[PDB]
Formats: sequence, structure tokens, C-alpha cells
Amino acid sequence: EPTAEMLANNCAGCHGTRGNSAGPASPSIAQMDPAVFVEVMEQFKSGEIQSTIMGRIAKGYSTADFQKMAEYFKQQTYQPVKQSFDKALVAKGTKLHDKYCEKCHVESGKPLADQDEYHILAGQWTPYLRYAIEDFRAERRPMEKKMASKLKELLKAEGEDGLDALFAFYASQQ
Amino acid sequence: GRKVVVVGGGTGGATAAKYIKLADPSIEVTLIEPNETYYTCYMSNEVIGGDRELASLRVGYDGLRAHGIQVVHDSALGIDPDKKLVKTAGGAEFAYDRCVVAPGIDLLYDKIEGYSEALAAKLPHAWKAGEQTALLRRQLESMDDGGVVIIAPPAPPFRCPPGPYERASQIAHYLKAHKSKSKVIILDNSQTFSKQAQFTKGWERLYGFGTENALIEWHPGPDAAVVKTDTEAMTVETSFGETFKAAVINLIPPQRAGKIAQSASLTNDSGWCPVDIRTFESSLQPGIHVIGDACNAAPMPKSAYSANSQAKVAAAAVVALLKGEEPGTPSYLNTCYSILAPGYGISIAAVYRPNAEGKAIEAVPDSGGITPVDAPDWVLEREVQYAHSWYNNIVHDTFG
Ligand SMILES: Cc1cc2nc3c(=O)[nH]c(=O)nc-3n(C[C@H](O)[C@H](O)[C@H](O)COP(=O)(O)OP(=O)(O)OC[C@H]3O[C@@H](n4cnc5c(N)ncnc54)[C@H](O)[C@@H]3O)c2cc1C
Ligand code: HEC
Ligand code: HEC
Repeated sequence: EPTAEMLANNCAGCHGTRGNSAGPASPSIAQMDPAVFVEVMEQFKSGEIQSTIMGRIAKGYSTADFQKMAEYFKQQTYQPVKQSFDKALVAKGTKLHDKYCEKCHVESGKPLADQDEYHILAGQWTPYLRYAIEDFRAERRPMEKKMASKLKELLKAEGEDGLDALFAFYASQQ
Repeated sequence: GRKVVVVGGGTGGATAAKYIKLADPSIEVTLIEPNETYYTCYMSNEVIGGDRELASLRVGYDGLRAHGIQVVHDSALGIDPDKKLVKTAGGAEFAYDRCVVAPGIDLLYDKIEGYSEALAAKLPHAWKAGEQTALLRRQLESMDDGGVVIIAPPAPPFRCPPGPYERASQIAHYLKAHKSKSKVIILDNSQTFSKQAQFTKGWERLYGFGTENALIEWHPGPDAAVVKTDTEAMTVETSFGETFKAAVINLIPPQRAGKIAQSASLTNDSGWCPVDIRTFESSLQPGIHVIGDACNAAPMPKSAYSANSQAKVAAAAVVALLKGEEPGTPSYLNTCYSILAPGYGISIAAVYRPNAEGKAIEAVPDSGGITPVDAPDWVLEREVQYAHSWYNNIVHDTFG
């Protein structure tokens, strides 16, 4: 049976060596929480999460292969990406994250030793985070109701400009 | 302390040298490649279309030297599998315990009557990037508005099945904005081609396909196969007997494994190299592993993602075998992205496994496939951004 590295080293062409992606859009997956990782792979595979290509890829693997790969990626060190951001919007975005998202995305979802099942926002590629929130808003992938209501409350209060601010804040954490 | 020589520093050879050296740094790894700067042919069609600069395709070898690989700029002329020596054009000899051969393709120019290697300086193939990519882009930039561009793919197998058709898309993107009276005519060897339904729909939407003012025409084989050219008159002739005159003609000649694999007795009557798919060891010469375009790894296509995936199998197997360990079970993967225009991209993907007897590679059932024919615009737009991201990531993973 293939080893974790024999399985995961094929992902580097789209996600970068060790899961640190050079962008501009394919996500970094280094240091993801292993339960998060396995669940997202299973949902791409079943089609619960609609995708451009990950359903086609994840369908090629078993549960056991996802759990091996989750171990590999969890052992890597996530590197916040070097990307541009709108520095003028950073303090606004800090306040928005603090008001709407920090409750669950603790320290912006960084892979902290004492958080389980974090979802990394800080230092992730901004186009990927824009596509993910497009997918939540379209219901192309599921979200807990408690994230849905905060996202809806941020948009009702701040508009699209509120999102630009959140993204500049997450990108500034590099 | 054991020795490996890698012949070829393109996507397969650089990947294999990197992944051997990093798995066991005690191995001495020497990579032989004549060109001191590599040009990726992947993404070169965006250079031919105008939205990418040629220098972005360049890759150096300082990333591999930093991993402890010795890089020798010379060509290998022979490999003696019994004494285990790779002999170079410069007259040096490099001993090995295992040898990895990844020399890409030989282009059979003069299979098209009237064409030749020297004449690729007049009708570029640009199936190997660098000056050829520059030549083809300069010809397009100098072409008078109303001029015809021909693309003539060969019969399979060849390097990057969808590549000619991404190329036509990229050339049409350029004509639509800058030379709108022109058109690209694809004269094919084949009755169908890679991602054909998806490309056709995209050309209907972007480029007028199937209308009198189409920027792209496609003619099927076998009638349309280009069998002759006259480079002075700027014509080609098809197998059906039709002449086409053009202002720019991109002939893509048939291909086989690169010359060193032929002269080292690594090929069979297909013109490609048979291997054990668990290890990429040659079925003909023990101790030599063949990867990348040069090998037969059907159904994997001849692509950079496949070469990089095969290299990782071959590297882990060479490292185990040098150590007296058993190579593990392989896993392989491909994806080829095609950019039809800045907001419109498609892809074909697969995940592969050895079959139950370990004798051939197969696609994993109920997996992989192509961007759907009825994919929504959000998918088509994001695919181009993911295609750029694949390019940056595979380049670093291979050479960085
Ligand atoms: C227009 C186009 C579009 C493409 N698009 C895609 C894409 O979207 N996705 C994708 O995955 N692939 C793409 N590819 C394919 C990719 O270019 C090849 O499949 C891949 O580079 C093959 O890797 P390789 O190592 O076999 O050969 P190469 O990368 O060509 O490397 C072979 C190396 O061997 C060296 N060599 C040859 N003979 C000798 C000798 N005697 N001694 C020493 N060294 C020698 C050569 O100088 C060369 O550098 C595309 C190709 C083209 C041309
Ligand atoms: C408040 C403004 C926000 C923002 C901007 C985001 N979230 Fe959440 N989030 C939560 C959980 C459990 C998930 C996983 C969903 C699943 O099962 O797949 C997420 C995911 C995201 C993402 C996707 C990350 C990716 O790597 O794709 C993004 C971009 C996102 N979140 C942003 C949980 C919560 C909450 C829990 C009670 C709350 C509140 C929020 N999220 C709020 C926000
Ligand atoms: C050819 C590109 C490609 C390959 C190969 C690929 N991915 Fe992906 N991956 C994507 C893209 C693009 C996305 C965004 C979703 C989509 O549109 O498919 C993604 C999303 C993901 C995500 C979601 C990240 C998050 O933040 O929730 C995970 C996890 C992931 N991929 C893991 C992998 C693993 C593990 C492999 C390899 C075994 C792999 N991918 C191979 C392109 C690829």
C-alpha cells in the first residue's frame, strides 16, 4: 500500500512542496488539522462540496489514504504567504474579524497547539479565501449555521467593503 | 555511499535528482544537462498568446545545486549498462550504481516532406521552449492582419495531448484583440482530440467557431494531416491533397523518445521506452530507469505533471534499491490545464494506481476526468487562476 509520502507528494504540483503553495490562488494546506483535512477530502469526493477539480482528484483515493495524507500535512509547518494587501483596510478588518469571526477562527484560525479543528484564514492566499466565501454565499459547500449568521450579519452591516477589509486583515498576518 | 547519474535536467530528471538526493543525502547525484537554462514548454502558449513574458518560463539550476546535486552542463553520448558508465560529448565518464534517463522527445521533422530540423528556424514547432517560443511569437506579432496561422499536430502519442488546442485558443485570443481579420486553422492527424467537447464549446463562445468569421477552424484527420510543406512558398499540403497557404505555420512533427534513449538501446518498436511501472526501471537494461516523455506509462499522458509524478516513483525506488530495501507501492497523478482566454480555463485530471498484478498503470475507477462540458462560468474563470498556481508550484517542486 502506498506510504503517506508516496500519496502526498503528488499534491505538490497544485499545492506546493509540503503543502506551502506559491499562489496565486491554489490554497496552502500545510499544517491543516487532520480531522478538518479528512472531512474536506471526503466532502469533495462525495460532491457535498462543489469544486473545479478536487472532486475529480479526491475520488481517486480511499479514507485510509486521506488519513495518511492528513498526518503528512499536519506534520508540515504552515508559512503565511507573501502577498500584497490593502494596508489602508487593515485596522477596519481587524475590528470586523474581532466582531464576527474570532469566536470560531481563533487568532484568525492559525494552527495553534491548543486549538482543535481550526480553519486557517491568516496568511492564506486571498483569492482562495475570496472563492471560499463565494462558495459559502452560494451554498456550494456547507457552513455551520452559526458561521452563516455571522457572515450574513457582517454583510448586512458592512457590505462587500467589509469583506475587502477582512481579506486585507488576514493577508496582513505574514 | 552510492552513485546516481541523471541524464536530462528537465521536468523528469530535475524532479528525480531532487527527490533522490533529499531522501538519502548520502547518495552522490550528478545531473547531466547541456542547456544552462531550462525553458518550460508548459505555459509557453500564454507567451505565444501575449499575456505572459518569455523570461517567466526560464529556470536555473541553483535550486538543485543547493540540494547537493552536481550539475554538469554537457550531453550524454552513450551509456554502457555493463560497466555502468555514462560517456559525455566533452569526453568525461561518469560511473553510476543506478542511472535515471529523462531526455524528453526527439522531433521527427523530416517526416513532413519539405521540413527539417534546420527549417524549424522558418516554420517553428515550439514543442521545446525557448528560442522556438520567441520565434513563433515574433512571427505572430509581425503577421499582417488577415494572415492565416496554421497549427498542424501529429498523430499520437505526442507531448501534451491538449497543447495544440490550447495553442490555437491562445493564438485566437491574440488575433481577437490585435489582428481580428486573421484566423487559426488546425489541420489534424486525428479524428478526435483531448478535451475536444470542452475546447469546441469554448471556441464557440469566444472565437466564433462554426461561423463564417471564426477565428479558429478545426479540420479532422486523417484527411487533414499535414504531409508536405514548402517553406519558401509558405504552404502545406494535407493527406487529402489540399494545399493551405499561410502567413505563419506551426508544424508539430511526430515524436519519439529522445535520441540518447534510442542510442542507449532503451526503446522498443513503439519508439518509446518500456519500463516496470513500479520502479520505472527499463525492461531492456537493468540499472537504468526511464521517466517522463521518453517512457511508456500509458495511460499517463506525456506531460510535466506525469513526468514529475513518475520521477517521484523512480526516485523512491532507486533510493530503496540502492539501500537493499524493497520499493513501495507506487501512486501517480496527472493534471493538464489549458487556458483558452484570461477568464476561461479547462483541465483533464487523473489519479492512477498500479493494476492488481503490478504490470501496468490504470486510472483509479470512478475518478478523474475533464472540466464538465456544461461547467459554469465561475468554474471556467477560477481554472485559469488554479492553472497559474499549478505552474508556480510544479516549477518550484521540480527545480526549487
Ligand atoms: C506547448 C506545450 C504545452 C504544454 N503544456 C503542459 C501543461 O499544461 N501541463 C503539463 O503537465 N505539461 C505540459 N507540457 C509538457 C511538458 O513540457 C513535458 O511533458 C515535460 O517537460 C516532459 O518532461 P521530460 O523530463 O520528459 O522532458 P524535458 O522537460 O524536455 O527535459 C528533457 C531534458 O533532457 C535534456 N537532454 C536531452 N538529451 C540529452 C542528453 N543526451 N544528455 C543530457 N541531457 C539531455 C534536454 O536538454 C532537456 O532539458 C506542455 C508542453 C508544450 C510543448
Ligand atoms: C466571520 C466574518 C467568518 C469568516 C470571514 C469566516 N468564518 Fe468560518 N468556518 C467555520 C467552520 C466550522 C468551518 C469549516 C466549514 C466546513 O465544514 O467546511 C469554517 C470555514 C471557513 C472558511 C473556509 C476555510 C478554507 O480553508 O476553505 C472561511 C473562508 C471562513 N470560515 C471564514 C466556523 C465558523 C464559525 C463558528 C461558530 C463562525 C462564527 C465563523 N466561522 C465565522 C467566519
Ligand atoms: C491539479 C490541481 C490539484 C491537485 C493535483 C490537487 N489539488 Fe487540492 N485543490 C485544488 C484546487 C483548485 C482546490 C480548490 C477547490 C477546487 O476548486 O477544486 C483544492 C482544494 C484542496 C483542499 C481544501 C483546502 C482548504 O483550505 O479547505 C485540500 C485539503 C486539498 N486540495 C488537498 C489536496 C490533496 C491532499 C491532494 C493530492 C493528493 C490535492 N489536493 C491535489 C487543486 C489541486
